[PDB]
Amino acid sequence: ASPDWGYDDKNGPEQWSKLYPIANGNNQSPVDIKTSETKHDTSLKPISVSYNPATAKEIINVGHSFHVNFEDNDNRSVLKGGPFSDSYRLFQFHFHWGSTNEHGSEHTVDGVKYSAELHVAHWNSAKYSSLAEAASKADGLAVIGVLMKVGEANPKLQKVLDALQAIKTKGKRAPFTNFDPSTLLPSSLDFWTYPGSLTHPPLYESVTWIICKESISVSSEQLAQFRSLLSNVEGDNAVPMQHNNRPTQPLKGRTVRASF
Ligand SMILES: CC(=O)/N=c1\sc(S(N)(=O)=O)nn1C
Ligand SMILES: [Zn+2]
Repeated sequence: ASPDWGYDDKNGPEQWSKLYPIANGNNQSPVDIKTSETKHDTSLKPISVSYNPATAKEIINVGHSFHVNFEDNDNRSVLKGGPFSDSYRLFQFHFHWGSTNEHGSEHTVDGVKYSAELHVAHWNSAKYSSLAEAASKADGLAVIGVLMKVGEANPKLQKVLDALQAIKTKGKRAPFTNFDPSTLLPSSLDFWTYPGSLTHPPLYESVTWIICKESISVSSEQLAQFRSLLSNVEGDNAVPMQHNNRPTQPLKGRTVRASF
């Protein structure tokens, strides 16, 4: 239980349950969003993101992916509105991609898989005292997912792509400062929401998902750069981060609410 899970045949998503029984839970993520079955909730408020760029701290290779971490000792960068009554503190953003540029997202819409997906995660600092605590509670986290569709290159990604040079292998880290992740969100913030979980181990069912209706672009060459990062530690044989997406999971009676 100290660790070893992956995205390969051997320790991949279809095997995770032998180690983490919650993989077969009732609130697993991601899911397929059937637009004809969502329900308009008039109580939903517009989402309000207020991030401080000086809160950007570092970028690190974690082997299965890379994370962009933020200082979360204060409420300098918060997520408000939507379905929530309390403020959520920003802590990180990361991406998910596939082995092909066409299909790599986690969530799907009407049975359609996007190229990639951006996740902006927050934790309930109004209720818990640390991310470690919140991480396992039902109302513990809030993640904004933004679907990515291959086409024209997205210049808003450049600073992230540039930083990838310094964290080529697992365990490498570098300072990553003065950046506001809201610059990556689509122009409209109409969304879908549903209760779910972390999409990789530990798979806790502690996330309130916010999926933006509108997608963002990325070219195939930008994606190729994600796919060029290595999962091995410095000095060993090269093993590229080919994919890190989980298949969609049974909805099991949950409701996907729409803000429109
Ligand atoms: C604590 C935490 O943020 N964990 C993560 S965030 C995450 S995700 N992909 O955003 O659902 N998956 N996991 C394992
Ligand atoms: Zn994620």
